[PDB]
Amino acid sequence: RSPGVFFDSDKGKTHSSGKVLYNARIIPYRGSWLDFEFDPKDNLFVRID
Amino acid sequence: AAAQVLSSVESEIGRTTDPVRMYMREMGTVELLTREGEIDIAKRIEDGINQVQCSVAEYPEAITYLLEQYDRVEAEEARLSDLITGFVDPNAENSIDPELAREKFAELRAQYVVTRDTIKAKGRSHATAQEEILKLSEVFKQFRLVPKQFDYLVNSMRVMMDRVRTQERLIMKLCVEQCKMPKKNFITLFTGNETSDTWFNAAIAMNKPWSEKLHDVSEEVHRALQKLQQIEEETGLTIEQVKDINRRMSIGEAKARRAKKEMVEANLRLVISIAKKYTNRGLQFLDLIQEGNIGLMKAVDKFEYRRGYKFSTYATWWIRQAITRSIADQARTIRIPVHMIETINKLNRISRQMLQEMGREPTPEELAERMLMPEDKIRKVLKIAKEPISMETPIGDDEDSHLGDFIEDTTLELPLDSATTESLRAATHDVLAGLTAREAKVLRMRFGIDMNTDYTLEEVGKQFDVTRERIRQIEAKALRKLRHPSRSEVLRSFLDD
Amino acid sequence: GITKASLATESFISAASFQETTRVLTEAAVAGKRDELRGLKENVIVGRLIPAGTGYAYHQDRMRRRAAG
Amino acid sequence: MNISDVAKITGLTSKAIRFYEEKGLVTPPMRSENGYRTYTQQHLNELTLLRQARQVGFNLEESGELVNLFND
Amino acid sequence: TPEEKLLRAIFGEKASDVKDSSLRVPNGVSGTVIDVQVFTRDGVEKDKRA
Amino acid sequence: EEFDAIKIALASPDMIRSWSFGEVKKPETINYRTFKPERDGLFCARIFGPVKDYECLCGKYKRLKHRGVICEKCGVEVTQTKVRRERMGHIELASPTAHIWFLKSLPSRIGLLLDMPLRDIERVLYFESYVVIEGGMTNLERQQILTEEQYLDALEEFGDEFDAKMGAEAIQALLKSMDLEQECEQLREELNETNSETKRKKLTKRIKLLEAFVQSGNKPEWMILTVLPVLPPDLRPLVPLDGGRFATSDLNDLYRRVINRNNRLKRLLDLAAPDIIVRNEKRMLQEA
Amino acid sequence: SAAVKEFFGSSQLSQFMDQNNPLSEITHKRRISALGPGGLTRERAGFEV
Amino acid sequence: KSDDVNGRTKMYKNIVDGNHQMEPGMPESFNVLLKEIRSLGINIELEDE
DNA sequence: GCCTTGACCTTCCCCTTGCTGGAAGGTTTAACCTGTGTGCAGTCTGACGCGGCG
Ligand SMILES: [Zn+2]
Repeated sequence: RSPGVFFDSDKGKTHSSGKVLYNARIIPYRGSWLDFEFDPKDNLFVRID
Repeated sequence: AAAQVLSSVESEIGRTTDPVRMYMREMGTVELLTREGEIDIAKRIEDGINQVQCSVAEYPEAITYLLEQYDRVEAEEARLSDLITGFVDPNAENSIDPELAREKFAELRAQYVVTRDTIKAKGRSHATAQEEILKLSEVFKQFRLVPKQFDYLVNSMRVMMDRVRTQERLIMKLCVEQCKMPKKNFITLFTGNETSDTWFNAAIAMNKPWSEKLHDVSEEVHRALQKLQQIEEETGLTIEQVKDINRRMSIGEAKARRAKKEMVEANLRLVISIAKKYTNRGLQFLDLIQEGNIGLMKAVDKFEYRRGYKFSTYATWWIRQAITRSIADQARTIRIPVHMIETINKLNRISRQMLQEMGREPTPEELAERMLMPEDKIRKVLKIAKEPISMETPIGDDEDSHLGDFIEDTTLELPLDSATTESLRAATHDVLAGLTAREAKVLRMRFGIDMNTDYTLEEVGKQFDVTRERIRQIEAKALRKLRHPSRSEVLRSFLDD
Repeated sequence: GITKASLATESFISAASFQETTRVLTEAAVAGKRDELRGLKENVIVGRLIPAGTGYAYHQDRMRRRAAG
Repeated sequence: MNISDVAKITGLTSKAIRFYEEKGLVTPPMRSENGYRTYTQQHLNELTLLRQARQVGFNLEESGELVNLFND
Repeated sequence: TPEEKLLRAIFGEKASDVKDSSLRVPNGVSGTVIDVQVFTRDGVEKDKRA
Repeated sequence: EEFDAIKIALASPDMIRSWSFGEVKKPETINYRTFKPERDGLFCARIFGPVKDYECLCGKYKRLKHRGVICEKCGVEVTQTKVRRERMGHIELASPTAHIWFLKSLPSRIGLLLDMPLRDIERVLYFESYVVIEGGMTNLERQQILTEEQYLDALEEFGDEFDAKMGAEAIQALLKSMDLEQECEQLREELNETNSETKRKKLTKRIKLLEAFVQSGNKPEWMILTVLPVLPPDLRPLVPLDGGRFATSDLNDLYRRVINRNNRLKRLLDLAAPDIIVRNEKRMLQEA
Repeated sequence: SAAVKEFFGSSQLSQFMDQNNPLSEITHKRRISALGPGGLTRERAGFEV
Repeated sequence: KSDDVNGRTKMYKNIVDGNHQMEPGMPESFNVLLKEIRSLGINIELEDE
């Protein structure tokens, strides 16, 4: 996988929701990661590594 | 307010289990203490152990006194070893001569001889004799305490109380559990006389319906009082002073106990600093750290403070020795003692330089002759040095195979060989039964066939009878009848055996 | 279910063979359990004859020996 | 005393000295609490005699007799 | 053991104080040699065939 | 040989002692030139058995004539070396420790028993919080947990007349306190009042567990360790190959470190040093 | 030198050349994988890749 | 043919003596398991008939 | 084939001089120096349990 920054989205793992869940990721050659994402309930969330 | 930090963080610790964080969080609580903590803590330890050496005066109980140990040290006509360097030794407020000692040990023996008979004078603590005792003490107070042997002298008082105290418990073990007994009454009159049976009826004056039934064990209750009594016989004093002496040296040593703690807590960050310099991946962190802590303990245990220097460095090199020793003793399945270790270390330091300069690994001869020792020892060191290899290592590139699969038990047995031996034995005693009974049996005991043991010329003979040389010739003719190319062929196969 | 029907068994050695051994040994240990070798699996481990096929004829005999002392 | 000092004074070594000692040919120096062979001047000059006697040629036994005379 | 002990009492001959570790062809394998090689330490004597 | 059935249970210290032959004292394995066992190490032939068929350490006894003889020079018994497999050893400890399975698996089986949470018990054993053995007064309650500062608050309230502690032996005496019987009858009748969902379920689970302890003969304090067994050597070997290098079952490491810490603790215990170092060493031991 | 030699000789990439036929050689040189570090694993994989 | 020792030896020497007979034992690995669990504080054992 | 009968070999162990060398194992130095981590690990994953939290 190349470095940089990628986007994607999952098909409602809360299949209860059955709704799209977007998220986004960075990738360096070296160091630490990040992950941005939506919850089902319309809020942004973040996690390192 | 560092315990308050523990309060909150523990209130929401994220289920931590690492003791590293725990220990560092704990030691970070108590902060450093510098440039006067050293001295004032040393002076508190001074106060404690010099309260002790004040307590060390006036032992009618421990009559075995440095006078007596001074008779000991010169008992075998001489000593200049360090037993005297712990003795009296006035510091300015070094093997001692006989002249100097006999001079120093004369006035304290003078106080000894004058101070005892005056204790009789109308009271054990009579003011005149008691100030004579005070002279004995205060004369001893400019002089210093004396070495580890004095622990015995303290223990020689502990063993008193170890008995005395215990005997009261022992008397209580016969007294207070079985029947009812008061305790607001018992202690007061137990303090009252303590010497004769006088408070007995004084306590029964309440008429105590339980007390009159003092039977069927009382020949042990009073014989347990009799153990206390024969101790009063042994010692010679009804103690109230030497108990106070026990209190004095108890607080005097406890002073030190409390004291050098905060010297321990003062200097732990020093320990982790040293250790994590030494944490080159030999063993592990925490055991090294704990070893640094015993390090620091014995560093403080014998610290001169009037050298003016900072505690840190003295302690530091003692710590270095502790850990660099223990890393050597441990960290291997194979104990390699120390001198081989340091040889290896030296050697590798050398070979680094050699491969700077030669652009190559070195040759054993070269760095050996530089290291001034012959090739054999080098070669053996190299044969010895490498570690074991972890049975469960995956010789398989993937998890298809471990190394523990591809070895064999090259020790145990082999079935064909068992059958070989069995058939051989059958053939052998089949051959035996063809020959005479006495001869074959004599050979069985000669060679241990069909029995546990083995016997020889004279044993087997004199079991049968005395003969020696014709016995030899008898087994010879046994071979002659046995060589016999009709019987070999059942055993000719076993010539390959 | 299948897997827990297998686990929740009157013995445990078959149970302690394919899934989550740890829990099984723990629960069995406290109670003072004991198996009596009625299945196949357990009789295979030890190496005895199975109570089946050619071997039913012998294990029935040992059962009446449990009856007959 | 310390032991190497005495042996470098007199030229011997602790090993040879301890051989002589086990032969019972000099005063036994006491030890210390640590275990150092407590030498003296008597031990020093007795050792010097026991050295120079075999140099002269008086053997182990005979040099020991010279020593026990040195005490006498 | 007493048995082979007795056998060597008959015949007498022994092993020496050295044993064999000789290399051999494995079972079932056969073929033809075309090469040999020797690698030997420095400083050690190179023997005749070396 | 032949038998009928199997039985399983915990092992009491007396029995594990019975099983063993001789205690272990230090982590030594072998000498770097005389590849042979030491005394009171991990391969001591005195405990485990000879190296070969009827051969002692030095070779004093051989050839079946000295059958049940022990080589007093070293103290090694003469038999086959087949008992490399069988003779397991043992160990005494300084302070006890907890069997990880009997707390840390899903359901703990012990905090369960006591109704106690998990993290409370962890916070005990990692020496972060005292806890009450017994409230000698009517003020305090059993299983009541204290921080050290509030422990001191109650201390200078009372001092003597309560029972609290921090560590594992606390739990030893704790569960040694309780009784199965009357608590069982309690929960039996207590079921009758409200047989609602969680009440019924938890009461069910506990009463069953308790009764299992009751009739099985087992005992709860046996669920922690003042003792250990030492597995025999050939199950954990230490063996060359042809090149001369010894292979080593990593398990050996797991054992050897343990011993040293234990006896290291007995150094500090022979000094009555500050309890801080004591605490972290206990932590290390439990973790090991 | 340690890291370099253990890489060139103990990784899961340093494979013995296959001298069956020249085709084996050159196609083994003209390989691509997606395993190893910074990479994949069969249990971490599915079908889309 | 795997584990029992007495049996393998005895039957080798039986069948070489023209006897097709069996004499089993009980394997080693079972006892190994027993020792391994007795390492853990377990009083496993065996009940007589 | 029973007794020796004397004389002969071989091997092992121990013992005498005057030390020497080497292994294995112990205890103290005063300029000083105070809070890891350190490269992981790339998040498989669906059911089923269970604990807090409503
Ligand atoms: Zn022996």
